[PDB]
Amino acid sequence: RQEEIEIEVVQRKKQIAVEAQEILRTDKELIATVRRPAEAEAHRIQQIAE
Amino acid sequence: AQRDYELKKAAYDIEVNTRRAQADLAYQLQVAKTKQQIEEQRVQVQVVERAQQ
Repeated sequence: RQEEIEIEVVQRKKQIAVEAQEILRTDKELIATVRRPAEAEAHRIQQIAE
Repeated sequence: AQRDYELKKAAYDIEVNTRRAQADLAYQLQVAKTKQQIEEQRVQVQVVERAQQ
């Protein structure tokens, strides 16, 4: 059982490296889904205001 | 003559019954002592299990 529970430990040890890529993925995803679309929506206003 | 024999019979029967009672119960005593050592290690697994958790 010491060796069996160690399987869970190495899984967590790797899951940490998975979530490290998840942050980076979520960051780029927010640039494409939030930051850039909002910047486009703001330009419409500056044009239709004229 | 009967009495002389009857008393020795009863006297020897005390010892035979005494020694038989000891031998009869001698097994379970060791079973308890052996389990005493076993249980220590059965729950020792819990300590090691928790330590990895």
